[PDB]
Amino acid sequence: AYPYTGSGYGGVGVPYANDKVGQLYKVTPTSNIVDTAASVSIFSTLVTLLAQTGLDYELKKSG
Amino acid sequence: VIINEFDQSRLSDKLRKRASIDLQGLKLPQSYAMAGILKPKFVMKSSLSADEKNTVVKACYRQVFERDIAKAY
Amino acid sequence: MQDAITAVINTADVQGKYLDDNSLDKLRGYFETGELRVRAAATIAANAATIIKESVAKALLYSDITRPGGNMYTTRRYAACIRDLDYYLRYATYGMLAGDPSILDERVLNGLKETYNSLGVPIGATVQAIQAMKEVTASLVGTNAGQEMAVYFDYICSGLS
Amino acid sequence: MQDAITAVINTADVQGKYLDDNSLDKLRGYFETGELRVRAAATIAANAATIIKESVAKALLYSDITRPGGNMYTTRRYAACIRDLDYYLRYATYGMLAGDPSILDERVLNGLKETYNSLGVPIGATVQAIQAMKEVTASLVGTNAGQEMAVYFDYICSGLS
Amino acid sequence: MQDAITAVINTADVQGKYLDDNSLDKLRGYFETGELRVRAAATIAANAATIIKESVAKALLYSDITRPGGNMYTTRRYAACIRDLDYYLRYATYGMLAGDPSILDERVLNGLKETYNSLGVPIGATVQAIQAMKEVTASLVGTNAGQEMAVYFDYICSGLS
Amino acid sequence: MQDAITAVINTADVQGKYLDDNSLDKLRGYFETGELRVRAAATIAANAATIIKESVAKALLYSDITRPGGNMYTTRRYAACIRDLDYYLRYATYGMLAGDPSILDERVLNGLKETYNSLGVPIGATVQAIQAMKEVTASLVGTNAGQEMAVYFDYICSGLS
Amino acid sequence: SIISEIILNADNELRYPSIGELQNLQDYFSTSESRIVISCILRDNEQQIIQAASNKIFQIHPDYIAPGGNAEGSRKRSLCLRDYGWYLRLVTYGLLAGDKQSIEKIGLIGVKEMYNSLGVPILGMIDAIDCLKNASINLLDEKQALIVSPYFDFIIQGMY
Amino acid sequence: GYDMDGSGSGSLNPLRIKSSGVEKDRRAFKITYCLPSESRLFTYRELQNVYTTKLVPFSSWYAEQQRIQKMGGKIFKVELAAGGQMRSCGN
Amino acid sequence: MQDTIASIVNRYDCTGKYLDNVAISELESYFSTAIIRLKVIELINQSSSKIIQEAANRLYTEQPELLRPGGNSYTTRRYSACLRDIEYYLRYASYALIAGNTTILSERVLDGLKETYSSLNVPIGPTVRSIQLLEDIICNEFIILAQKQNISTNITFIQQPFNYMVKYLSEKNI
Amino acid sequence: SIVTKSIVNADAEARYLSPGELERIKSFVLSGQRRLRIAQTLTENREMIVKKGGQQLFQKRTDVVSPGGNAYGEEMTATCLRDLDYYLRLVTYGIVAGDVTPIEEIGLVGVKEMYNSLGTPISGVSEGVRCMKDVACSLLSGEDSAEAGFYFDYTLGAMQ
Amino acid sequence: SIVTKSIVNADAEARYLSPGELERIKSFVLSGQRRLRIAQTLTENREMIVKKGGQQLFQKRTDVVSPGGNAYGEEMTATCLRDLDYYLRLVTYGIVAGDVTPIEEIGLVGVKEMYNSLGTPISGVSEGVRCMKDVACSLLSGEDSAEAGFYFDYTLGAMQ
Amino acid sequence: SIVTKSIVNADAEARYLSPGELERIKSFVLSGQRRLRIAQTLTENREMIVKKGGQQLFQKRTDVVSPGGNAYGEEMTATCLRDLDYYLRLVTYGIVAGDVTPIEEIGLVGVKEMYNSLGTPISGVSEGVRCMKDVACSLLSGEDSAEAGFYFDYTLGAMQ
Ligand SMILES: *[C@H](C)[C@H]1/C(=C/c2[nH]c(/C=C3N=C(/C=C4\NC(=O)C(CC)=C4C)C(C)=C\3CCC(=O)O)c(CCC(=O)O)c2C)NC(=O)[C@@H]1C
Ligand SMILES: CCC1=C(C)/C(=C/C2=NC(=C\c3[nH]c(/C=C4\NC(=O)[C@H](C)[C@H]4CC)c(C)c3CCC(=O)O)/C(CCC(=O)O)=C2C)NC1=O
Ligand SMILES: CCC1=C(C)/C(=C/C2=NC(=C\c3[nH]c(/C=C4\NC(=O)[C@H](C)[C@H]4CC)c(C)c3CCC(=O)O)/C(CCC(=O)O)=C2C)NC1=O
Ligand SMILES: CCC1=C(C)/C(=C/C2=NC(=C\c3[nH]c(/C=C4\NC(=O)[C@H](C)[C@H]4CC)c(C)c3CCC(=O)O)/C(CCC(=O)O)=C2C)NC1=O
Ligand SMILES: CCC1=C(C)/C(=C/C2=NC(=C\c3[nH]c(/C=C4\NC(=O)[C@H](C)[C@H]4CC)c(C)c3CCC(=O)O)/C(CCC(=O)O)=C2C)NC1=O
Ligand SMILES: CCC1=C(C)/C(=C/C2=NC(=C\c3[nH]c(/C=C4\NC(=O)[C@H](C)[C@H]4CC)c(C)c3CCC(=O)O)/C(CCC(=O)O)=C2C)NC1=O
Ligand SMILES: CCC1=C(C)/C(=C/C2=NC(=C\c3[nH]c(/C=C4\NC(=O)[C@H](C)[C@H]4CC)c(C)c3CCC(=O)O)/C(CCC(=O)O)=C2C)NC1=O
Ligand SMILES: CCC1=C(C)/C(=C/C2=NC(=C\c3[nH]c(/C=C4\NC(=O)[C@H](C)[C@H]4CC)c(C)c3CCC(=O)O)/C(CCC(=O)O)=C2C)NC1=O
Repeated sequence: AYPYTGSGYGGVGVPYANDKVGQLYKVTPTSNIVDTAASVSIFSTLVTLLAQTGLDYELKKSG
Repeated sequence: VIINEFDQSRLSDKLRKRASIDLQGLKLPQSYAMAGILKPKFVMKSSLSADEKNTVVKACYRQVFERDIAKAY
Repeated sequence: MQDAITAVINTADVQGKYLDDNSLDKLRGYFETGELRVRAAATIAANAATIIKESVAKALLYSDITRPGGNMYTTRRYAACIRDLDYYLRYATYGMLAGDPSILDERVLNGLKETYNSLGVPIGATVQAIQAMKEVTASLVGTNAGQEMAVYFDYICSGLS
Repeated sequence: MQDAITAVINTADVQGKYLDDNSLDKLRGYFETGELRVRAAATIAANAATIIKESVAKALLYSDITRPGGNMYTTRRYAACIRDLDYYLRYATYGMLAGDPSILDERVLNGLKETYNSLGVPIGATVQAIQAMKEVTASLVGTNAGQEMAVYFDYICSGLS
Repeated sequence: MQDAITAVINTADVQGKYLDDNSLDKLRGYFETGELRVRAAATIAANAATIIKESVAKALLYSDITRPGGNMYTTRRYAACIRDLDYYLRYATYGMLAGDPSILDERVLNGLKETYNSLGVPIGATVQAIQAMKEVTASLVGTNAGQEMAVYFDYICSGLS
Repeated sequence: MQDAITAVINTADVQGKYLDDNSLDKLRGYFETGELRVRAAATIAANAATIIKESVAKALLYSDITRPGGNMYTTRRYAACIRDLDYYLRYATYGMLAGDPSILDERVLNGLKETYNSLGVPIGATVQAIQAMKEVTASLVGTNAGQEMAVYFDYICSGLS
Repeated sequence: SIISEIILNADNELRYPSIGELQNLQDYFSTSESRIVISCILRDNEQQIIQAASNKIFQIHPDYIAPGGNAEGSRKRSLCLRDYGWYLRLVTYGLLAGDKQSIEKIGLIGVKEMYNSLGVPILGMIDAIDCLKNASINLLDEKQALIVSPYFDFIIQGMY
Repeated sequence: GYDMDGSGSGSLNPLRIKSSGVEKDRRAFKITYCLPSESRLFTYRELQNVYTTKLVPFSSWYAEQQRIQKMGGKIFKVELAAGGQMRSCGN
Repeated sequence: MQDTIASIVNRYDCTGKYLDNVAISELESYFSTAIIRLKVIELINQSSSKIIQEAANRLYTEQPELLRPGGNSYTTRRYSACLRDIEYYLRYASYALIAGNTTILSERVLDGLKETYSSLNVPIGPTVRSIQLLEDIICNEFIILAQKQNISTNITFIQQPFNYMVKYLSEKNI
Repeated sequence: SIVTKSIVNADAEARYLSPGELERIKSFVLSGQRRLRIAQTLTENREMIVKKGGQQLFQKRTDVVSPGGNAYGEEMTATCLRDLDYYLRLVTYGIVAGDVTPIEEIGLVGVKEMYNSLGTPISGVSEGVRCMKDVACSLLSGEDSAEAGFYFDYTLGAMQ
Repeated sequence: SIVTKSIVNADAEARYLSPGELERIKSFVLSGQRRLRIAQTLTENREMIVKKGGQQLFQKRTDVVSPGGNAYGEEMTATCLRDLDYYLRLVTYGIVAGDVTPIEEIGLVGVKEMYNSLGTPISGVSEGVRCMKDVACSLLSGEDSAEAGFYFDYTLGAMQ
Repeated sequence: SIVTKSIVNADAEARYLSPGELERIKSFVLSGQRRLRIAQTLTENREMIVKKGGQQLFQKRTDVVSPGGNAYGEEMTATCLRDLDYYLRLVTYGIVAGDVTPIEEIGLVGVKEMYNSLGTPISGVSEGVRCMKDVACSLLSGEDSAEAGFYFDYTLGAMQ
């Protein structure tokens, strides 16, 4: 029911990390806060407000 | 195998180009290199069996330290 | 990373000011709690083995996890499990003794949730093992230092969850 | 990786049971097909260069690819292309001889789709080249062993597509 | 990378054609402007330090940035800042003297927007520093060569923005 | 390496004995001289630049060495020269502050005579430069600490010779 | 180009292109119209160079013509003729760029692996570039043969 | 050993690229690059997986990045994972 | 790796002097012989592997015992190694002629060569012969192509690098 | 900070803090209120240290305030005393930190590259910090100004 | 030692010792007399600690002195108490050193490989050192046996 | 030297000199006589150049020859002009070499560390070499002093 990913002799044989290829720490598919708030049709007024104030800039940071 | 190997080619001599300006480059015939026992190269990948991770890691200690520091001490 | 002192110099520095009376009150707070943090770290250093043993015995063993098909099944997995409990205890002590959990942000909780959700490590069993170490550790170091270690173990549990 | 034997010890181990009659029947199946796997690997080892030459000649030459504009147009690109066909043939032989395509999951298919979609290597032509190696290889090893190699070449083609 | 010559051999190569009169007109254009680009590269090579000093003095000093709180406030960050202005001047000179900004695509603009948006380098100030280098450099090399350097500094500014 | 403390534990250890009153008298001697060693190392750390400048000015300049043909004649050789005087001063400070010249045996004097007789570095001029550093350094730290520094500089000079 | 040589070398050394290098640029820009004249002359004369070249080459080695060789029939001769056209084209590229990046990166890196894959012997390539060189030298001037001559030589050096 | 003392162009260390890393700093960047080599067809070295992902130390990321761009690599996603940002003290 | 120019300039660095009439004369001689040197490099650039196979066939007909079971060049592998080395000698000797200085030969070839061939049981005598079998070939081709473009016939600058490597690798018998 | 240095150390050794290092943290956290007294005195006497240290600097070193000098003019001299104020603030941070890590990372890492990019002689900066060391040692006790003065000595050793 | 560790530390960083580390050396050299008192007391009380700690060891753990254990016999018991004498000596070295480097390099680096090569249960060794810790804490003061007892605790953490 | 640069370059690429490379050698060896003219003139006019350049240096920059400066007095001024003589010699070596390799390796590699070890303002050295540039450009033609003056410009860019 809850198989533990193991390439060889670990257990069931599910490929490692429960994905097609046995690799981990894959590149992130997500984007910055400004980008995800800009991609959606709503939050458009926030993208304008963060554009005006310059808090666009602090949300681009990776903290 | 003889009449297979007489068919094929000269192989390609292995060139060795150095990015640095000072170093000198030297070629080797690929015939000279493939005599002996090939020296295995240990590769680490995210998805591998725990034997293959342990052999690569134990190979790292032998490379950096000149000896195994896990078996001893 | 940063301790409480470095954090004070960060705020006072990033304002451009010097040290005012508030920042000196914060440094006095840290310097009052100094000795307590030291002896707590001494005791945890002494009894780490027993903390991990008692906490694994309470939280994890004789269940589906060490039964076959659970995550703890096989020697390699058991040793990896108790190894991770050792890291949580050690970095929780670092976070206590600095007085600032930034170390837990830098060197532990980074990518750990993606790791455990990648492998299939159960989050809830991990959290309960950490809380078992919180109870046992607070029993060793006492009330005040158990509160301090309690905020850092709770910080890691909040990090995973 | 794992072969069919490792896979059997995986299932019977992960249940916690011993080896029952079914798993011994699976080990008997593999040990019956063993010698056929061996001689097939021997023949493919013998005639690798003729496999690659005839498969490139069937699938890739005299087209837009080797004409200017195509991805195989220069000598660097030609040599890289036939180099990759060498790897597909060698790892397909490993997968055949293990009886389990886990090798192709671990050491081939990993990162290669990202790599070819990064460079601009065409997937379609690659798949057609691998199927040309399947037909040539099946012509060398015969019907049964050509079915075996057929499942592993089809496995890599299913991986890239 | 590629210069104007290599780019002409790329288009004429990728058509399969030889060099016709249009491509020879493009090479004649570059070979007319060659010596001007050489002496411009000589002057900028001579006065790089003074370009960066005058451009940092125009664009960056005595503002919020070098005041505390700004991104240039410490000596570590000042030195990293002027380091980066050095790279922009050097590769802008390579791009000028090649006649083709592909070097700026390969060795500068790659990953740098991700880097600065990761660390917190302000893009605006960077762009204004590059434009200050554009004005100072154009003042050193003169009108024509200042137009050439102007298209490459504007290329970097268009890259980061 | 080893300090005076480690050397005491080495002799007492290699006899198998514990620490008797003689060894405790030696540790009391080191712990009496400790603070003097500290402030001497602090002052040398402050004024290393001026020690090397005044000692090169006394010992090496305006002679055949900096005249053409001499070993200090170019700027690369000048900078390598004063770099080596920096090593002698730094390791002499380490030897002073440990109270045991084993550091000079391990990391400076091993193979240095073979190095300078390989390269063509004059040993005599080097010794005179070190003694100039001895006089200037003794002038900065004073009488007692200048005697201590004196033992280490004389140790290196006895090593080269 | 020569420009690519200098700028990539200056990028590896992390410094600006030096004085000898920029003067060598000014000489290269000075000789500019001559190499254009050479690529025009080599552009006008090709069918003659590939015909005369090819007839010399198949006159030297008739085994490749013969059945059981790689160049029998109509299509395989056409392919060889096509290859001759390509080498002439790369030589013109190496002339106008003034270096070896076009010639090595397009036609000489992994050229052995390709010909040994195609079952084409590479000594025929060597004599092939010999006769391409000879016909091209016949159509060029006297200094001009000295200008274009080492390019074919280095292509033969790629072939060895 | 902080890589910013006594910068080159007249300093005896031959010019090398020098990072803003603090002594023993602990900041790292999660990166995604792609590498096609060039040395392989004349060297005939065994094949390796070019496209990787790793945590590069912040002090040395600068040099790793320049080096990827020098050998024609392409970089996809630079995130700062490990460290805190715009901190005047404490790395 | 200094050429003639940098050798002269380093000499006047050791002096401390400026360039006098003697320096400028020696430089003018170098810049005069350079055109001839370039033509020689074009010759070896044309006919390199022809020179190498000729010096090979001469070498092995003179010393047939290399292909005997006792000998060194006895195998395919050892043969290809030997031809590799002859390619080295021709390459670096070509570098020397354009350079006009034998410092490249010392810094990149000769230093540690006696030790390497002593370590591998490669014989010295065959090696020395191979270098002069290169020298004679390049000499002859330059005499023919010398007399075509008329030329100064003189060939001591061509003999100089090969003579240098022969003098270096040669055990001293007096 | 000393605590930070003590950690990072056993973190890279991947062990708990040793007995020794914990005794060092005890000695540090017991020496705390004396440090806060020192930085209190250097805090509330900053204008005398900057003014008087600037006077002794410009009187010892009449170069930079002479015409055609880096510190020439009222605004340039004010910027000079502004930087002496910076290093005084950083010295107070290094006193309360019990380590020169604040001094090093805020002020010293890459200082020579900055003042060489400004045209400023950095030996004049070191003479200025030495002058503020003499004034700050005139405002404190014996052992007290030994300690604080040794923090100034660290900054002098980094400038030279 | 602490001095050794600091010198090695800034030596690998190729700098002189920072202010922080020099304060650490000051605190060490002023804490000396107390340390020498502790190691004096553990020196002159060694036979009580070895004997009484051996009694509590063998009474808590009747395994190893049973027939069939490792330490069965007169000679074997004598060797067992000999090793407890060794670790007592090394604890005293670690007390005067102010660092567990003597303890680690003389006694701990590769101890498990040795006792696994001898057949000895190393958990019995750790129980023995804990017994000597109880006796040595019975012979000292509060803070005193806190310090020394924590050196014993380091040795127990190395055995386990 | 360009010839040496060409060699080392194809030597690290492990190939024979390319077609492109040879042409650079031709341009260099044909430009030889011109270079030797230039360095002949700056050689035989060196005494005049050192004097006049030093006069313009000390007259433009009265700092260093003032009391308090580096070059105050007879002996010091003589040493100052001695160095201007050095850089004149090195510039002539870089003219005949066709490359700034001699100038760089004799005179520029590690110059800032030497003059920082002497107390010497290196901006005054760069002003001195600029003064010699003006005099040496007064002694030559248009294109001639373009060439030589640009070698002086290299030395000024290394000092700044
Ligand atoms: C040939 C049938 C097709 C083709 C191929 C092609 N490949 C490349 C470049 C690379 N290919 C790889 C492949 C692998 N790496 C692995 O580890 C494995 C599993 C063992 C495989 C299959 C890699 C790493 C590279 C790049 C660097 C390198 O090879 O060392 C190219 C090069 C493209 C370019 O512009 O560089 C080509 C052209 N091309 C076709 O058109 C065919 C369909
Ligand atoms: C301090 C810094 C740090 C931490 C904390 C850390 C955790 C960590 N835990 C891991 C695996 C694991 N972690 C666990 C943990 C658990 N299983 C259970 O059932 C319990 C509930 C739970 C622990 C409380 C297990 C079983 C694995 C092994 C998964 C596998 O690879 O098979 C792995 C993968 C590597 C490996 O062990 O094989 C890492 C990297 N890594 C670090 O660098
Ligand atoms: C917290 C660490 C830190 C420091 C120290 C720092 C210094 C600093 N000094 C500057 C300028 C300067 N600093 C000086 C200093 C001096 N002139 C002399 O002759 C004397 C030797 C010396 C004074 C003692 C001068 C003259 C300038 C301006 C020079 C100019 O603009 O032309 C500038 C330029 C812009 C600005 O000040 O806003 C910075 C950023 N920045 C930092 O973040
Ligand atoms: C060759 C192409 C290339 C570039 C350009 C490049 C830039 C680069 N800039 C960096 C940092 C930086 N760059 C800046 C730059 C600035 N700050 C400002 O306010 C100004 C607008 C600007 C200067 C004009 C600063 C402050 C940092 C460090 C920020 C921090 O670490 O907190 C780093 C981080 C680590 C390191 O430097 O070693 C890289 C890699 N890398 C490359 O490979
Ligand atoms: C732009 C650089 C470049 C070159 C040069 C190139 C050559 C090239 N030559 C080919 C075949 C060939 N090339 C030859 C050439 C010759 N036969 C002889 O005997 C003569 C010595 C010689 C002609 C002078 C022949 C016979 C074939 C076909 C052989 C066969 O298919 O059996 C093929 C096979 C498929 C195809 O042509 O479409 C390529 C790709 N490709 C490139 O990208
Ligand atoms: C077992 C390991 C091994 C083999 C097999 C081998 C072959 C070999 N054959 C050679 C030459 C040769 N090989 C032949 C062979 C032939 N000529 C014909 O017409 C026939 C068709 C054909 C033989 C069936 C000839 C004529 C030469 C001499 C070429 C020359 O140097 O003049 C040479 C060059 C050395 C010499 O003989 O002078 C080697 C090294 N070497 C080895 O170490
Ligand atoms: C200074 C660091 C250091 C240590 C510690 C050390 C130990 C050491 N212990 C030994 C044996 C031994 N040590 C023990 C110890 C024990 N038996 C038990 O059951 C208990 C758990 C434990 C006592 C607390 C025993 C029984 C032997 C002998 C076993 C045998 O010979 O069969 C020996 C074998 C020969 C000899 O003693 O001379 C060494 C060298 N050597 C060193 O250099
Ligand atoms: C070939 C490469 C090379 C150079 C350049 C070189 C320079 C050099 N300059 C020196 C001194 C000096 N150099 C100067 C130079 C100047 N003073 C100023 O104010 C002006 C800016 C400048 C003159 C333009 C002065 C004043 C001294 C002596 C300073 C002193 O001794 O106090 C010394 C000290 C001992 C001696 O000269 O014999 C050397 C070795 N050595 C070399 O091997």
